[PDB]
Amino acid sequence: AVPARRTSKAKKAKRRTHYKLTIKGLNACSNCGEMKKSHHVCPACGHYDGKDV
Amino acid sequence: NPLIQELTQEQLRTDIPAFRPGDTVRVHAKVVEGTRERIQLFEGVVIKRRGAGISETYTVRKVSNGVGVERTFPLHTPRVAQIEVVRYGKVRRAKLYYLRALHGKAARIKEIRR
Amino acid sequence: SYRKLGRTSSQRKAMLRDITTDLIINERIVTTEARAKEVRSTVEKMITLGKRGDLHARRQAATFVRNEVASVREEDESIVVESALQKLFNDLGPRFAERQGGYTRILKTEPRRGDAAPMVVIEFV
Amino acid sequence: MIQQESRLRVADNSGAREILTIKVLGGSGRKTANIGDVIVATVKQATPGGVVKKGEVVKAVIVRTKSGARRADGSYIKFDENAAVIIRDDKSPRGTRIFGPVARELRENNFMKIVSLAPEVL
Amino acid sequence: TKGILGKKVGMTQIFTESGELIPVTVVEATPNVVLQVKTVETDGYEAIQVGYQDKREVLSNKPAKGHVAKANTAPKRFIKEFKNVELGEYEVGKEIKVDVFQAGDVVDVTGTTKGKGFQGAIKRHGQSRGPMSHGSRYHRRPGSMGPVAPNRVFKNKRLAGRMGGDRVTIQNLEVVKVDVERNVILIKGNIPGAKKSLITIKSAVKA
RNA sequence: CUCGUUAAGGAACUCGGCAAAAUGACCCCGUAACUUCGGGAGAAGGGGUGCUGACUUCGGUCAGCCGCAGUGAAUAGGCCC
RNA sequence: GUAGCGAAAUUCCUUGUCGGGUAAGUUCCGACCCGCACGAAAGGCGUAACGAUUUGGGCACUGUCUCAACGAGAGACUCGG
RNA sequence: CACCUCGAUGUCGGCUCGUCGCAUCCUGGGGCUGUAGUCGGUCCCAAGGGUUGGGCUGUUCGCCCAUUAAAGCGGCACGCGAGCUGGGUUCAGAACGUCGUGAGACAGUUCGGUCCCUAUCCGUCGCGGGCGUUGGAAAUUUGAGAGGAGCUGUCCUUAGUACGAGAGGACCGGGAUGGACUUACCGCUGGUGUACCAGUUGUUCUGCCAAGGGCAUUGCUGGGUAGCUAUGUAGGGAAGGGAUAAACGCUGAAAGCAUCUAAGUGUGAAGCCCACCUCAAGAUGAGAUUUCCCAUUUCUUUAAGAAAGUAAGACCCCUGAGAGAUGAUCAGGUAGAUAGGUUGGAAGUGGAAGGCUAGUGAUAGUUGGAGCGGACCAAUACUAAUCGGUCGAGGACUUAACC
Ligand SMILES: [K+]
Ligand SMILES: [K+]
Ligand SMILES: [K+]
Ligand SMILES: [K+]
Ligand SMILES: [K+]
Ligand SMILES: [Mg+2]
Ligand SMILES: [Mg+2]
Ligand SMILES: [Mg+2]
Ligand SMILES: [Mg+2]
Ligand SMILES: [Mg+2]
Ligand SMILES: [Mg+2]
Ligand SMILES: [Mg+2]
Ligand SMILES: [Mg+2]
Ligand SMILES: [Mg+2]
Ligand SMILES: [Mg+2]
Ligand SMILES: [Mg+2]
Ligand SMILES: [Mg+2]
Ligand SMILES: [Mg+2]
Ligand SMILES: [Mg+2]
Ligand SMILES: [Mg+2]
Ligand SMILES: [Mg+2]
Ligand SMILES: [Mg+2]
Ligand SMILES: [Mg+2]
Ligand SMILES: [Mg+2]
Ligand SMILES: [Mg+2]
Ligand SMILES: [Mg+2]
Ligand SMILES: [Mg+2]
Ligand SMILES: [Mg+2]
Ligand SMILES: [Mg+2]
Ligand SMILES: [Mg+2]
Ligand SMILES: [Mg+2]
Ligand SMILES: [Mg+2]
Ligand SMILES: [Mg+2]
Ligand SMILES: [Zn+2]
Repeated sequence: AVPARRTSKAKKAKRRTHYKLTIKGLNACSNCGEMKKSHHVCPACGHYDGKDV
Repeated sequence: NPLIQELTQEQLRTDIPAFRPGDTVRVHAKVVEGTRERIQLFEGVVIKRRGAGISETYTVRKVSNGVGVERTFPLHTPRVAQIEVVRYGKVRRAKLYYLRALHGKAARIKEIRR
Repeated sequence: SYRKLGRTSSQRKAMLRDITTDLIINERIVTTEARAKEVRSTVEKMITLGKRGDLHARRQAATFVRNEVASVREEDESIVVESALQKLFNDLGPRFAERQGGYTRILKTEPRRGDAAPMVVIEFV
Repeated sequence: MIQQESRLRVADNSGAREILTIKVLGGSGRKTANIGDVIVATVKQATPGGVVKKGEVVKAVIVRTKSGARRADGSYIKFDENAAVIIRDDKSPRGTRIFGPVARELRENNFMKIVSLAPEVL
Repeated sequence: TKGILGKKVGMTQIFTESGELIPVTVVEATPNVVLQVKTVETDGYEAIQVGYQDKREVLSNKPAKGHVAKANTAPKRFIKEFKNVELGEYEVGKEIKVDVFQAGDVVDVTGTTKGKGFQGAIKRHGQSRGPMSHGSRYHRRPGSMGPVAPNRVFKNKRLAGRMGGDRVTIQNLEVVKVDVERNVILIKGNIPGAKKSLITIKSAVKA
């Protein structure tokens, strides 16, 4: 079907509320201190649970 | 399921022989009228056993008067007093559902003596 | 239940066989999440056969493995050509004779660029 | 699971040989029948020198079915054909001799003459 | 009245003083515990709060341990109230064994149904499929939404959505056997719920 | 949407058997009314088909074996009034 | 307006009447002929074979349907472009 | 009548979904009867639910068959084509009859003939996030209010009693069992079961035999686990109240009588409010109870002040299913059986490979209800749930017994 009416800037921006993305799981690596996703290998040092990989 | 087996162990039954599909068996099936209780012998070949423990059922096929009949019983009933195996037929199957389409000389099971 | 991986039955079977063979060869592999979570059980059920060692198990594993070439552990010229089957039954069963399971571990890694595919490293031991 | 336009064999000597269910009796929207359920039917094939003949509309009783019957004790009967017996307004039959076997479920529904005339009652 | 609450186990197939089968559902009723007693003069109504399944303390929390500590028991998982019962018979800390029931008595059974997910109107409400041949392009759909004149759709027009998760009673069932050694009830017939799901057993309201 | 199975029933669906299903190869037997005597006709309807040894005078044949099933899968008429 | 055909690809009245087929048949087949408004090279009557022709009946076959159920795959769905 | 619609108006019937009215088809109540009883006729009340399947026709209707307790009448754009069909509608072709000098037409008929749209808003069905509910949190809950369900036959008994000359044949009451409809569920019957098992054809591959892999609709065929499931299983609409409709009144006066009414009072329906089930405190009117954390630091200020670390607790993240479109819900995160694997089993398949014996060989038998074994069960920390982080209170004022 067809819109029949242009939406407003307001109604756009009110749809766009939950379109935002979140980034999560960041903690610090106990070895190098730089931040890594939890449960993920530190891409810099490669260590995970204190073991090189 | 462990609890299930523990509960149903007492109503399980032990007069049963270790019969199979393919083998001919007579069932001493007792029927109840409320005023009388009559045993009648239903003989037939076993097309299937299926189930586990107390959910085990088996079917028995017969050809009375040109009409193929097929009678399922639970294995562990008090209303089946005896299950007499009378031939040990040989088949390469467990479910003999091909017997429903056949009649007579083709529906014959090859006895083993064992 | 079990996963499907966007492939048909035959296609996923072939992909699992290829990945497991490659994994037995390389002792370490990069994959995605789901592929790894299935290849886990797969390779472990193959190494069970490796530990059992009988010819029955040998054939149950040849049913699955692709007959790739794991390594030319040569001594003189070209003699010792070794297949993945031979590797499974003469390097890895003897390796995990003592473990009661747990022949792999999974390590989550950087997501892939072109897809945001979550990537994973499987490794023996 | 016997329905309208469902064809049946005849299990008596009334004269009919094949039957077609017009309707099932009992209630308003009963779309299904089994043993002990009365039927209204035609006669699509009759014995030549028979009382009941081609085209006749007549009541009937289902006596054996593939989709068979069930007992309280889990014992189930099934058959390799769907057959019926022609009756009058009374539960008595038109013919005199029933063929093949018959289910026990009819004794509760008071088709006792058919149960008696049948050779084997399972 | 009375009642307990317990855990669904599964289905069985049982013979009852005769060859007559009875299909059966198994309810494991590890002895429920009274936790609180509510009255009109403090709470607005007569009732009794009950717990069934022990948690691990790491899974529980402080304000729940504090609520259990009066009865002097362990952190319970499922907690429910029973209404329209005698309060002089029941006390805090009382354990409600399965002996409370008698095999044969009539009973009512509440449970939360198996989640079927986002389902269509046909499976969710028994609506009929359209024809599948004769040029039909209308197969699995719910039909018209209503007339034209309202310029709107009336409510309780039945459509696709989540099937399952609802709370459902089954009335006029019957208790087949009790095992207090095992803390088990056998109930004639099917009852709502997945396995390892909570059930509330109560004496019948109708009876 | 494109496919695959289905209890019992079996066109009760429907404008209407639409669509799908079923038949489908080869060998042999057998084949109506009607007919412009050419046809109808691959009418219809049936049966057989795998493997292993003997046997032919090289295709028939006999015996045995296995399977629910032998053009074992794919490809091949639904028919009649 | 002859032969011949006739409720017809033609008949309104008309679901004509009768018979057959069906449990039930405004359709169909066969006869009747009050041919509203057949008719002889705008050809009439008949006709084997032929027809992705139109129509009706039957057997087999089946998810067409009773009354839906399950599975597979593409899309839909979440993420990235 | 031509007021709206010709810069679109889609035309009948059927299908899916229904909703409403009552001038009620059945069930329910009652009065009158030319109501003996059974059947009934008629009228008043009553719209809670139900109100069939087929043959013919494109058909609505209608006829017929056969049932039904009953086979209601109408409206909702003769309900519903951005939901379906497109049989019927003279779109274009062709033909019969008839008309026309004719091109063509129907006062008629016949065969065939493209039904476009990714849903913006409201609306509806479901699921979330945020905030609020005046300190923060975890649970259980009253329930305003809403919805759902509401049906009914047959048989037995009372009793061959009452009725009636007979024939035939009961109210009231108590039981039995069904129909359709519906809630749930899979232990039974069966279905499906595309990472289970076995058989089997062709070709090709693992060098060859043997054993196996691939492709051929999952190659085909025979079974079948979990899960999903109906045709299968269990249950349901039970009794009962309160007030009433129509009707029946009791007492009773206006009107010395009479009278159901005017006051007073009572029987009284499948209907109404309850009772049965479900949702429900966003019920901003935001409720109630139990339990837990506590009343810290600085700065600004008499500020219901600001930030800045925390308690109770929750979340992120991860393993997952009893859940599930994604969110969510639920179970768990080494204070461990959450999943995988391993070991045991179970179902299911049905007698593995390698051997050996027999046999001309096909093949059979034995080792051995073997071997295989997805999701089912129980154990087992071997692997993975590491490390960790984020958010989140310190509680205003007035008046009431000291409140
Ligand atoms: K409006
Ligand atoms: K005529
Ligand atoms: K004419
Ligand atoms: K217009
Ligand atoms: K519309
Ligand atoms: Mg394939
Ligand atoms: Mg389609
Ligand atoms: Mg079928
Ligand atoms: Mg029809
Ligand atoms: Mg076709
Ligand atoms: Mg073939
Ligand atoms: Mg005619
Ligand atoms: Mg002339
Ligand atoms: Mg002419
Ligand atoms: Mg001329
Ligand atoms: Mg001509
Ligand atoms: Mg416009
Ligand atoms: Mg009225
Ligand atoms: Mg119809
Ligand atoms: Mg017909
Ligand atoms: Mg309309
Ligand atoms: Mg048309
Ligand atoms: Mg034209
Ligand atoms: Mg002219
Ligand atoms: Mg055409
Ligand atoms: Mg749409
Ligand atoms: Mg259901
Ligand atoms: Mg089941
Ligand atoms: Mg099961
Ligand atoms: Mg070979
Ligand atoms: Mg290839
Ligand atoms: Mg190829
Ligand atoms: Mg009253
Ligand atoms: Zn690091």
